[PDB]
Amino acid sequence: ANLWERFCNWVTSTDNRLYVGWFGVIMIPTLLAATICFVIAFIAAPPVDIDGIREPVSGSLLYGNNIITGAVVPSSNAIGLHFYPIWEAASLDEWLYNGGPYQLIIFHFLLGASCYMGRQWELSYRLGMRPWICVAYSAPLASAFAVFLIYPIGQGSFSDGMPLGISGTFNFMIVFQAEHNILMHPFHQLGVAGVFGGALFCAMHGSLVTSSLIRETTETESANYGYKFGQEEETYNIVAAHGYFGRLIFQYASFNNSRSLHFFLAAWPVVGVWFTALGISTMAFNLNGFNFNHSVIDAKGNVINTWADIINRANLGMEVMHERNAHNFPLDLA
Amino acid sequence: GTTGERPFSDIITSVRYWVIHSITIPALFIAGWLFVSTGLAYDVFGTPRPDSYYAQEQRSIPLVTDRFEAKQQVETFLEQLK
Amino acid sequence: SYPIFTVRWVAVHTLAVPTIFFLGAIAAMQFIQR
Amino acid sequence: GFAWWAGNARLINLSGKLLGAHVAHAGLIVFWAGAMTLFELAHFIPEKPMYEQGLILIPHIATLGWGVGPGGEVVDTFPFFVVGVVHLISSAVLGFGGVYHAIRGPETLEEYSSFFGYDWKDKNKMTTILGFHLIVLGIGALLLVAKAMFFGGLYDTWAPGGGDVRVITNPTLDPRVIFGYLLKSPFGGEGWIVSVNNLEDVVGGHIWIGLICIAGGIWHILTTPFGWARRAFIWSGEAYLSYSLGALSMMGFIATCFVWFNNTVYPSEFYGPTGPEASQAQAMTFLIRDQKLGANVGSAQGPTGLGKYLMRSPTGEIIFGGETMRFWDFRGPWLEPLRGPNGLDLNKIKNDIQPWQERRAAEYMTHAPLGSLNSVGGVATEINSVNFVSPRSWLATSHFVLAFFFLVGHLWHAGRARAAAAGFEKGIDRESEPVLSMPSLD
Amino acid sequence: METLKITVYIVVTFFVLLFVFGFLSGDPARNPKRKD
Amino acid sequence: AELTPEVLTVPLNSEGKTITLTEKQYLEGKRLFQYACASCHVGGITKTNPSLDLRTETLALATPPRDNIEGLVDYMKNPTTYDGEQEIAEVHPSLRSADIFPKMRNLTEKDLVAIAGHILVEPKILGDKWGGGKVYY
Amino acid sequence: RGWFDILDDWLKRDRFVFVGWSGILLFPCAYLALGGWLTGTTFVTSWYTHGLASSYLEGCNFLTVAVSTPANSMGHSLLLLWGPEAQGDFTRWCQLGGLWTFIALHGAFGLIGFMLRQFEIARLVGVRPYNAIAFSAPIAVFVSVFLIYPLGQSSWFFAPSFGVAAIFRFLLFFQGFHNWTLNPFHMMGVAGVLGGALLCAIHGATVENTLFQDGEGASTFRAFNPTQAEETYSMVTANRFWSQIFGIAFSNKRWLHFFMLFVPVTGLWMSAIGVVGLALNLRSYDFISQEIRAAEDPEFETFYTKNLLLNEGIRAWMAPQDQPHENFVFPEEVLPRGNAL
Ligand code: CLA
Ligand code: CLA
Ligand code: CLA
Ligand code: CLA
Ligand SMILES: C=Cc1c(C)c2cc3nc(c4c5[nH]c(cc6nc(cc1[nH]2)C(C)=C6CC)c(C)c5C(=O)[C@@H]4C(=O)OC)[C@@H](CCC(=O)OC/C=C(\C)CCC[C@H](C)CCC[C@H](C)CCCC(C)C)[C@@H]3C
Ligand SMILES: CC1=C(/C=C/C(C)=C/C=C/C(C)=C/C=C/C=C(C)/C=C/C=C(C)/C=C/C2=C(C)CCCC2(C)C)C(C)(C)CCC1
Ligand SMILES: CC1=C(/C=C/C(C)=C/C=C/C(C)=C/C=C/C=C(C)/C=C/C=C(C)/C=C/C2=C(C)CCCC2(C)C)C(C)(C)CCC1
Ligand code: OEY
Ligand SMILES: [Cl-]
Ligand SMILES: [Cl-]
Ligand SMILES: [Fe+2]
Repeated sequence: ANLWERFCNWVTSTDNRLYVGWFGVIMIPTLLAATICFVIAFIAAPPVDIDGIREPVSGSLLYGNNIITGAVVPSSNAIGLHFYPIWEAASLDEWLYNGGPYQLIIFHFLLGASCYMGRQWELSYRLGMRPWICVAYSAPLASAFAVFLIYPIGQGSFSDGMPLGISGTFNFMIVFQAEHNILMHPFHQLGVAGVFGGALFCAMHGSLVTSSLIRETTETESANYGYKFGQEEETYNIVAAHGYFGRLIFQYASFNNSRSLHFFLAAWPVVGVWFTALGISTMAFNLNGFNFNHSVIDAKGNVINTWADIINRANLGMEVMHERNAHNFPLDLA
Repeated sequence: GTTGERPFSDIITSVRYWVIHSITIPALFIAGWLFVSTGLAYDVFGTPRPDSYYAQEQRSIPLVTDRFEAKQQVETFLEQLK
Repeated sequence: SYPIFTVRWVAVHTLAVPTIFFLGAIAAMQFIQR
Repeated sequence: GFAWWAGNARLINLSGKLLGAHVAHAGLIVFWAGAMTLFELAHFIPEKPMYEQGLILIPHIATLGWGVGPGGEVVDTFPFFVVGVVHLISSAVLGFGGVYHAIRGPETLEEYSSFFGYDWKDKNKMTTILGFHLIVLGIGALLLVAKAMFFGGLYDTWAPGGGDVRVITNPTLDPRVIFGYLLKSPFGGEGWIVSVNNLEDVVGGHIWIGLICIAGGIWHILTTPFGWARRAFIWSGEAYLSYSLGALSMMGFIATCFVWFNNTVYPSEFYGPTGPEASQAQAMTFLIRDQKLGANVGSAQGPTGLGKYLMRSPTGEIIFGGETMRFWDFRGPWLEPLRGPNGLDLNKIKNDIQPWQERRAAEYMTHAPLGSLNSVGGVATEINSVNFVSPRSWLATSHFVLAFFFLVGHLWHAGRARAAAAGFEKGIDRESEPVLSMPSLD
Repeated sequence: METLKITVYIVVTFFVLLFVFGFLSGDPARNPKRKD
Repeated sequence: AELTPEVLTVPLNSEGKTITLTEKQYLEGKRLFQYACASCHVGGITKTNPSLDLRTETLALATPPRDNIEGLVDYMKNPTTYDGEQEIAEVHPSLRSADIFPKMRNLTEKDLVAIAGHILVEPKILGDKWGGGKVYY
Repeated sequence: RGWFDILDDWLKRDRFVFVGWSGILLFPCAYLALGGWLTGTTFVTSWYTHGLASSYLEGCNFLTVAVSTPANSMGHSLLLLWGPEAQGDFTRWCQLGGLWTFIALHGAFGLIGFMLRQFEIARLVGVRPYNAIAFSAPIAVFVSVFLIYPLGQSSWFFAPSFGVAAIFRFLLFFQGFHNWTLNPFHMMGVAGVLGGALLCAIHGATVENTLFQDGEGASTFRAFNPTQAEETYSMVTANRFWSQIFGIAFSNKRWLHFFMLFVPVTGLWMSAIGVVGLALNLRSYDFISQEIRAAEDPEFETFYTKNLLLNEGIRAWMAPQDQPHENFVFPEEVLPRGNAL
């Protein structure tokens, strides 16, 4: 009942509409800082010399962008991996030109989202729950760390981190393909299997449970009113659902254990997205997708093109055009 | 929860199963091998051998460029090798 | 007292028999030289 | 109550079987270190740089000063053989003790002997085991000092004359230098402990850590946890594993950045150039080539208006131009002769570049750490021909992956330890659901 | 800028300190079942 | 198409005499070129001075002419600038400089002929792709 | 009880692999589409349609083999084995690209068969037919990408080829030529797919971490009985969790699982529509306001303009080898290139 124990008791209270927690104490300010800076920059930041060549890129709405083309632009290549807080700039004018706001946003964000993950652990403990939802969220969290931190570190500049904008995202992923052939990388291929398969199993699960709802309503009511929040009885018939899906394929390709079914739902996209985050994270150190360029040749030695050579042609058009003013020498090594 | 067929676990741990299938499995493998090692696969499907993508002094693809004369075009390219 | 030949039997060999053949064909291929 | 797929969890409270699990697994590590080294030696061709050969263990031994002489040239491969054989041999002994303790020895130890037996909840016994292992680690760190000072030294890429095996006679003991590294920023031009650029600091830091670990080892033998620690922690075997999992994850991330940026304790001679190094070497290569043709590299304005060859960093230093501007924090023995107080010195550039510097830059530009998964060297658009992936990429990527999964493992086991300790890791008691005893939020 | 640098230093130290001491204030015991 | 003796026939010297490599020699030369040369000359270009390629027409205009076995074998022992005005053994792999370029240490006289032959044959198979760079990948 | 009913009886017997009347359509078409893919990827070239190797027999690996599309000169021919192009010759049929139409057309009737199977089994077993409904999204994607798209273009040549890297090429073709990332119908499909994967993971995790303790073992899987009436996890505790973590939470388990049907299914339906537009080169390629400003003001630059330079790169560098029938000859001097590279 001393001042400190009372603060502790409110921080960790399960009666707060939004749970705060000790992780929340770091999460709330870092997320407010990132959010406010992002919004203000997206609307009004002046143009930013992303690639260090005094060729500024306009990112914000007031400087001629729409929602699709707008971005908060990565910080200057002249800065590389150096720390560029506001108080290191001679003026905000300078900080704005060199892309200062990007660093402020991505650092406060990566911190607050890390604490978001731990906040998910923390409230699970306060509620008497099992603990591993945060493990599920480490797959998206790791993917954001990969594109905003790991890839910058390996290539040596935050100017090659992912821009905070729709079209800037597409620019980042085109340049990535040109330089790493992410499409021919198996960890990206496993990401596609994770997100395609997770979309599949979402639709499967949702259609199978919806298919086996027990009749509780009339045809004038939404069927959803046949379930009441916190009723003890299940609302669908899993054995009917199993009896349908097992005949659609065969018996043993259908789950009859709801626990292993939902574990499977959790694990497939989580693991696929760990791998694709690990793909970005290892292409950061330039271990790139398979290279089958000119791998097939004929008895004389002529090259026989495959589809990989055709991929290579497109990759080359992407390479030679990107950052078209920023290279003075013939190899783009970072 | 069975429909009356014999269980797989019972079939593949069975002596009779493996007496039949220690013959059939390697025989089909050997068939498949011969299909390629003899050359038949090339002639059946029309797939160029490593020496017959191009004529000796030729670096032009023999692309089909006609819909109803395509069959004959391919034949003409093939004879530009003999 | 099981049957040997079933609809199941057929679906299995419809897949398994061409598989082994194709695997043999593709094994042979690793020894082709230009 | 564990399934076959969580079967090693059945060992938590069998101290004798769990001991065999650990010792057998240490056998596997030593085995790998031995077999791998002998594999690398059988394949080693000394005329080729190590980094064209796919070698990761031979470079670790060379870096300790065995088998090499000036400039990194391999002089004697026998120390490589010895290191491999002895590791290989010793895995048999670890293997023998581990399988004996896992299959045949006492399932539990605490009845056989109160010294080797332990309960995870015994905070005194646990800190004593920790204390022993700290003393051991301290000895290990001092063996590196022994080697550097009293048994032949270490390879020094910064030595005069192209690098050489040098004896460390004056290790840095000044704590403002040693601990000043720990307080350096991890961002660019600082680089935290990854920026260590000389062997005196490397050796003196290990003096410190050896003493600190022995000191702390003795401390934890002699004490038990204070009550503030008793209240902050979960005291269980899975909780202890989870603490170590976070530690190894942290360490794997640090090692990733170490092998990617550091060219002192990972000599480029052995490991290939760093990304930054190779990119700097390209700009050097074409500065040399163009100046020989008559270009005044200092006054050449490039397309953007920035210098084509040379420009300024944001704090004024003269640095290489083009996209490598980002890598100007790079420092390397082939480049430093050209640096003056304001950065690259135009008079040294015009007058004092040597053929060995031309060679080295050309070599490192053409061995930049880029390559495909199937080991085609270069940018992703390059044709097949060069079979090459930098040891730095192999070491960086692998250890990023392992560090990531061990932080996942940390979170897994920390959350389960917490929940098992409070008694709800198998789920919610239907008859005592906490949320049903709380007021609703609205 | 120095005023600002100082402010931010103070603000971060404050919230980090709250974090560390919060978790040292018997956090294992703050759960609905077994408290210790 | 195949690796016929006509494509394996290359100029031996400037007198016009010719030598007909074997397939064994051509493949040996290709492997040796990869071992010792490709890190800079992949595909017949030159990564550290792209103005000079291994195209036949370029070698023809070098002083000492290098579009023949002899000129190439001499180049591998005592490389010169393109006009022959200066020896560059110190910045270019060669037998003269195998102390500083150790991959040249274990190359025999016959290995030199095989490397030389591969370089002269390859543009006959690949045309413009050889020495052409990425436009032609 | 005549012959039709006796056959109905037999088609609908409970066996390891249910057949049904839909089986008559499904089983030959699925088997032929799958076998045509495996046959062509093991044995058949693309040398005469595309100038490419595309089979294991030729040296390709799993990533680069394909069943490639017919030559552009075939137009939209059905390429029937007995048609006027192959004229019964199997070998020429393969070399002209006949296996592409073979696989696409049998695949299409295969999907119809599969969806009729879903209807058939649902009617027999007594469940509502929402799995059939959800499968409409895969069908829409297939017919819009593999049939409508090439039917509004010049030929089958420009449909996706059935291979891993061939599909990678198709993705890149769409960026350079259609600027397909900019298309709002794709963007909605992206949100439907990534939206589904999130739903999949978040729902699985939630169930697994709100389980009731229904046995004593550390393996919580054993404590479920498929005939138990009781829910196996606490919707109430799950609801509290997410309300306090995220602000909002599901409270209706029927809505929750309907939403999981709805999200990915709508995403795919939306992407299909955009691809129908691209059948006609009806692209979301440009923003006009951006182009007017940029033409006038050489200092105006956005991520939008930067990406069109990349597109232009892709087009000129890939077109001659990707469209061999056009005989594009681009001298070195006309290729767009930034500095040095
Ligand atoms: C020092 C490291 C360490 C140690 C000692 C343990 C110990 C333990 N873990 Mg933890 N774990 C770790 C790291 C560690 N873990 C990491 C890094 C992760 C993240 C991936 C996890 C994730 C994890 C989960 C999810 C679970 C455990 C569980 C357990 C317990 C049972 C494990 C078991 O029987 O596995 C038996 C071993 C297997 C089933 C083999 C796994 C095979 C792996 C996945 C494939 C690796 C292949 C490799 C990449 C190479 C591919 C090439 C190919 C030729 C094979 C045990 C106490 C269980 C638990 O909570 O118990 C309380 C449990 O459910 N662990
Ligand atoms: C480094 C890997 C590792 C290690 C060291 C262990 C170690 C152990 N496991 Mg785990 N486990 C592992 C991986 C590992 N496991 C994986 C990957 C899985 C997934 C399948 C499991 C699943 C699992 C289960 C389900 C169980 C264990 C159990 C055990 C313990 C008793 C096993 C026993 O009675 O063996 C009996 C086995 C034999 C007698 C067969 C022969 C074994 C020998 C040692 C083969 C190797 C010989 C080697 C070549 C010898 C060289 C000799 C030389 C040294 C002289 C033992 C300490 C058991 C346990 O916890 O007991 C309470 C248990 O139930 N494990
Ligand atoms: C850390 C690993 C470890 C641990 C904790 C133990 C612990 C134990 N072992 Mg096992 N053991 C180990 C490794 C380990 N052993 C190995 C590697 C082997 C294979 C050689 C064996 C083989 C073994 C057998 C055959 C038996 C035991 C037994 C015992 C028990 C009594 C030991 C005793 O009184 O010796 C006290 C101390 C000594 C006898 C002197 C040891 C002096 C050592 C060898 C010198 C120090 C080594 C050095 C620090 C590191 C290696 C150097 C290298 C780096 C070059 C005890 C529970 C006994 C048991 O359980 O019976 C029921 C038993 O019969 N152990
Ligand atoms: C493997 C190494 C290891 C391990 C596991 C432990 C474990 C433990 N020690 Mg020991 N210790 C060690 C080595 C180790 N020690 C060594 C080498 C020394 C000698 C210097 C000591 C000296 C020591 C003392 C003096 C005390 C302990 C105590 C304890 C207990 C509480 C620890 C705690 O709360 O830390 C958690 C850490 C904090 C609460 C402080 C946070 C501040 C750190 C530095 C923040 C840095 C974070 C940052 C991201 C890291 C980057 C680097 C940074 C320096 C810039 C615990 C059992 C306590 C105890 O109960 O003694 C019996 C105690 O009072 N230890
Ligand atoms: C690449 C992604 C992808 C694949 C591979 C895939 C695959 C599948 N989805 C199915 C179902 C579903 N998919 C659904 C939603 C989704 N499906 C999605 C994405 C995919 N779905 C997405 C994103 C969603 C969310 C909306 C639902 C709701 C279902 C089901 O109910 C059903 C199922 O049972 O799930 C388990 C199965 C239908 C089986 C069948 O028709 O057998 C018969 C096979 C036939 C008729 C042959 C088709 C031949 C095709 C069209 C052409 C030939 C292709 C070659 C053989 C292969 C070429 C490969 C190269 C291109 C690389 C099958 C496992
Ligand atoms: C428990 C267990 C387990 C584990 C196990 C282990 C892990 C073991 C290990 C063990 C070990 C770890 C082993 C080792 C061994 C080794 C040895 C036995 C060696 C030998 C050597 C030699 C003989 C050598 C020789 C030589 C020389 C000397 C010289 C050079 C050459 C040569 C190489 C020849 C498992 C999982 C299975 C399962 C369950 C139970
Ligand atoms: C087309 C045609 C036809 C038909 C055909 C058919 C129907 C076929 C079939 C075929 C088939 C039916 C084939 C198969 C093949 C297969 C294969 C080739 C397989 C392979 C596989 C593998 C390789 C695997 C492996 C693996 C991995 C990799 C990992 C994991 C493990 C495993 C094992 C899974 C006809 C006559 C009408 C005529 C016209 C044309
Ligand atoms: O790829 Mn191409 O490489 Ca990684 O840097 Mn060099 O160029 Mn530039 O700045 Mn962003 O992008
Ligand atoms: Cl760009
Ligand atoms: Cl550059
Ligand atoms: Fe569900």
